[PDB]
Amino acid sequence: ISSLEQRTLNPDLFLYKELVKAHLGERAASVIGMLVALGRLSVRELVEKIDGMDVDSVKTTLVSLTQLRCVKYLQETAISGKKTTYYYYNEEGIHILLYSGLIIDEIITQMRVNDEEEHKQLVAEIVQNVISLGSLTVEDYLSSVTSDSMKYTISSLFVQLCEMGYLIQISKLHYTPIEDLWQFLYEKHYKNIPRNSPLSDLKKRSQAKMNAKTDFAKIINKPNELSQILTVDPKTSLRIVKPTVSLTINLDRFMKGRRSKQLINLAKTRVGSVTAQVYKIALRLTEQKSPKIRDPLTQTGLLQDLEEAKSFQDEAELVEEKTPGLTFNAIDLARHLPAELDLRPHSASLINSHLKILASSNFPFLNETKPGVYYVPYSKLMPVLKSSVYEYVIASTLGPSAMRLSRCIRDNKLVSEKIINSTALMKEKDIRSTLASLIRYNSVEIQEVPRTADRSASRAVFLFRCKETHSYNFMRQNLEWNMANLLFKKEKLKQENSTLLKKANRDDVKGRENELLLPSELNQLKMVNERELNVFARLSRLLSLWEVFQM
Amino acid sequence: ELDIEFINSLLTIVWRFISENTFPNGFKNNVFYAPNVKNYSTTQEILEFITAAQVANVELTPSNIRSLCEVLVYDDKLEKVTHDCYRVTLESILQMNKALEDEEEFSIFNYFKMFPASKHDKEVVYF
Repeated sequence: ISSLEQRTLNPDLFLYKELVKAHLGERAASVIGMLVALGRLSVRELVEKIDGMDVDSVKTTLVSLTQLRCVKYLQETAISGKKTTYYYYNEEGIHILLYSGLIIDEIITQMRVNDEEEHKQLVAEIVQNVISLGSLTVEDYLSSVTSDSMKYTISSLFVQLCEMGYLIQISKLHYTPIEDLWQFLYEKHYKNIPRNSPLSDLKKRSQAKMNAKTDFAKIINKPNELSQILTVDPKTSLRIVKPTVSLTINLDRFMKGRRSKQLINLAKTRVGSVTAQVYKIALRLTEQKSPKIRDPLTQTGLLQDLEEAKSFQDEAELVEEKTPGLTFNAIDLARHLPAELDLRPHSASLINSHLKILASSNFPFLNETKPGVYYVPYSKLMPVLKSSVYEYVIASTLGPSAMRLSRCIRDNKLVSEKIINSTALMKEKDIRSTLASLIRYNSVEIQEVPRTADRSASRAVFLFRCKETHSYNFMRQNLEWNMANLLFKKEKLKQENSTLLKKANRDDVKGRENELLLPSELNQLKMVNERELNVFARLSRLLSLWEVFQM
Repeated sequence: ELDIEFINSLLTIVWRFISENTFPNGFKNNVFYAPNVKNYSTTQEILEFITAAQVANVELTPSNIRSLCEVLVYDDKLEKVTHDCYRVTLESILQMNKALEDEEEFSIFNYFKMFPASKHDKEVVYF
């Protein structure tokens, strides 16, 4: 009765096999199950691993998974000359299946600042089939609509929404792995050397590297460059979309807007209540030009040495305060500050009054270079954002006393139990219990001393570290397993009530005032689709906690 | 002194008094000011106040009340400020128990329970 078979699954294999078995069929899950469980795979390798589908029925799925961006392939060859495609998986093609209810209700809430209209029903409908078809142009969607009063309306909001982000065209860089896109680009700048060049080999290595570093950042921003918007007034409507491009959705602008949703939630518990609203519009303006939640240059390798991580932290702190969009003052907020703020009329001097208070808090919300020019730090706040929410998931679940030790161990950072009860104020068996229920998770390690020759625990005192990444990666996937378990029990419940749901779709297409049935099962259907909507409620609640540690 | 459990009560009125310097607490049911008011009070003011509202203990001494409030920067009921001083955080004011927000994690106190259904998730279950 207790799900113990699922306690032994790889929680990303158990997740990714469930985000496609519910949405796609049970054949797409079998393919992408092997791609997670075996890495890179050919087609002639998948037909030897699956054993239950032949060489063409897997090719039915491969041309459909790439439609939904769930496969990030590569078409490369050996030295003999046979071009063998090694299909991979990608997570962001699966996360759009995971965030799929949040993406629609984000673009609804972001498109309430441009038109007071039913676009919250209408722009939700256009984004509903940019995801369910993955890649599409505009005119095939314009082919299905007939009324030009609405056809011009949807074509207007296409270029309006794509103006401020959320949609870019598809490319091969969307379907090629970043670490293999990097090394081929790294080898463009290696064989371009003069033959028998007198440069030393470490400098020969660095000549290939920093030439490719700005070259790698160039290729990523090529879809971020707005060349798709270039269809300028052929008869009217000074900017519209390009028809011949296949227009997809990006996630790096959504997650960036999703990160900004987290930071206003941190601010509501530390720095006032009305001034956090001022903080909300502040980050909402300087939003699209913000750096990503995760540099794709990190996952290309490049951390074999110590200095390139320092080189990454050079440009990471560079962009948060030396970007022409990301430098703002208290003057610019009132241009987009709406009405009904009621900060007791609004004026930029009182804005700078409540912009000063977002500097003096211990959390680096808004530091400043110039006294009017404020900016939000990202390399300094995001490694303390996740440290704050991790302390309260421990506090909510393991009691509030477990929060006390998890910070007392954090600053003292090699503390022992003789020093705990000096710097804590509980009874010692209560200390030795709530610490014991906290080593079971990776929130603390234990640092032993070998007082004797061997590392004996008889006469030895133990010390207590608090590692960041071991405590986080465990909490990252304790949620990710719980996120996947919850969809497993969703799908198992819908599949055992299949003869109800088949009757609920066929006999009563319209006649649901009586169901053309008995009232002894519509109440039973009521407690199915309530739990079927309550499970996605707990999904979105959990997904906000999970996405913190993704950054 | 080998953990009398009376000390759980004395630091609360320490916490209540250091909260009184931030703002008049009748607004929590919400006026705040610029960084020109002194919302904070240094530890060399409460140590006289704890002797002013005296307890029948034996020491009433300084140089450890500065560490007796360090458990309240560990319990996150007050934060440190100006390298030697302390002031009460905003989140600890919310212990007094409107469209409720869409699952803030930081309101751990008001999230309710459920009579036993099957679709719940617990932290331990991945054990």
